[PDB]
Amino acid sequence: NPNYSFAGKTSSISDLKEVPRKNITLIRGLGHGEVYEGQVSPSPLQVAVKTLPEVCSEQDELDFLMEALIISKFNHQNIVRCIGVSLQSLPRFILLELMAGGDLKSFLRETRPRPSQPSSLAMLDLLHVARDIACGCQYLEENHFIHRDIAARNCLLTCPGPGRVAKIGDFGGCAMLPVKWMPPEAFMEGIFTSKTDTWSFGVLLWEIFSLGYMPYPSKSNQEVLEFVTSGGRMDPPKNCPGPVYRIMTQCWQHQPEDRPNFAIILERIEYCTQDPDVINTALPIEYG
Ligand SMILES: COc1cc(Nc2nccc(N3CCC[C@H](C(=O)NCc4ccc(C)cc4)C3)n2)cc(OC)c1OC
Repeated sequence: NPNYSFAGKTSSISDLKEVPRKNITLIRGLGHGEVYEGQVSPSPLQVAVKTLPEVCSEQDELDFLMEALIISKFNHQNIVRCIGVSLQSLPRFILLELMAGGDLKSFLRETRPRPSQPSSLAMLDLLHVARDIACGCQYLEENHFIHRDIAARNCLLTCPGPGRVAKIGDFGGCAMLPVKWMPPEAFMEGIFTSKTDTWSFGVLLWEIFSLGYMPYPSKSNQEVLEFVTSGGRMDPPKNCPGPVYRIMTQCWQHQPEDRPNFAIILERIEYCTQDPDVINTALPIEYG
């Protein structure tokens, strides 16, 4: 039993809300540690169920428990909820707010304006997603928590249709490191502040406004590392309003001190949202 500290409050395995296994029913797979759609029981609660493999390392067990502690203490509308856990039966479960819209990256790619559906997305949809995540990030920042992998793949959506809400819903010899989302100083002193998350948010913004493209498309991890360290920056996504691209380039200031905090990022997203020239910009139609 390790303890976890968040907002000056310490919690352990015993503070987690244990849900009796018999109350939990798995309905279908979602992805993969595998994830299921589930329900907890007239009016059951539908949830997502993250499982721990029964045959796993000791470190796997510890990582799984620590994750549950961390997520359970987050309390914000743009961060996916932990409903409870079921650790006293095998395989062990973590129960999460079901995000029926899936991940943001897949969504953007699938919902690109095409000849089949030319009005599938608008600029305002993108700015609302951007605002939603910025709001989750500001909460993390205010509570002195650094995420380290603010990326489209780690954002989830409440529902596929309109009225969708984006939320931070996943965490991230270094071939696994999210290099394309990391600021120059991450590789230097390896130290993290919330200005790390500011940088990654700029990359997320590029991901959002490019409609789900991989950052630095023709560049590998090491190429990106050297590019970014030498001052290299991405071009604007296709049809990207200038005001939106300026948010990205401010997030990507080499000096962390010169980067905006999330309060400032939100203000600038809001000014963009109020600009008719920005929100009336047509998104590019991908040829289908
Ligand atoms: C529509 O189908 C999907 C639903 C979902 N919905 C969903 N809803 C809740 C959770 C969830 N997953 C899958 C991705 C990872 C996620 C997870 O383990 N989150 C842990 C976590 C980490 C940090 C924070 C702040 C919260 C939760 C669990 N997935 C996701 C999908 O792709 C990943 C889907 O496409 C197959």
